Amino acid sequence: QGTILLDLAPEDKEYQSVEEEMQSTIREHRDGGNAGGIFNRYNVIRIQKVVNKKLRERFCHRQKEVSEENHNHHNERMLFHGSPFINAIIHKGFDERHAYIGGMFGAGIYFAENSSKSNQYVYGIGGGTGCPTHKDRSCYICHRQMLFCRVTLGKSFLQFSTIKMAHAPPGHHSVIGRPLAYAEYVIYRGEQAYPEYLITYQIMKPE
Ligand SMILES: [Zn+2]
Repeated sequence: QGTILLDLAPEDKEYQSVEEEMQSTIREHRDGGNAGGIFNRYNVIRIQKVVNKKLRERFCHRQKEVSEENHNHHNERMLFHGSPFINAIIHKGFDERHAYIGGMFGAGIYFAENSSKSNQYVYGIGGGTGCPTHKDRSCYICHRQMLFCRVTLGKSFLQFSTIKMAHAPPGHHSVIGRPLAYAEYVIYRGEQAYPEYLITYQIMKPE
């Protein structure tokens, strides 16, 4: 009835692939490192595949609906996600009723093609107050977690603005904020993402 976490072995292609996506999509942030910390590399502690029958059924069911509405293309992408909700997501799935980033009049679940972007939201908006233990947004000690996710984008609506909506526009299934400094991918239904890989990691302190 629950989630099985399967550990990948570091010598497997699949683990190496996930780390490669993670390490290589790091970019400099306009922050100067304030929200996510100062680093140019991660220390990857563990990578786990999340398996949950119920999460998978909801994802696959929505994926078929999107294909039908999108000339038989679900338009799936692998994308990164960071939020303080990681533990609830791997057990309960993504839930849009948490409007982590939007607000009390905002909506949408955010993903990034750049892992360093997702890492800014691991402790909250603007990096919250940092790690629970040390209250350090730039903690090199505490193990952080993020997700590398299957995301059903369907027909994406592209925008280039400091604006954001509370649903996808007519005909569409996701919203892309284009560079902004980096791209952001927004979906408005939780069943449009599956939390494939759970990455446990530290940011590294430069020498
Ligand atoms: Zn800490």
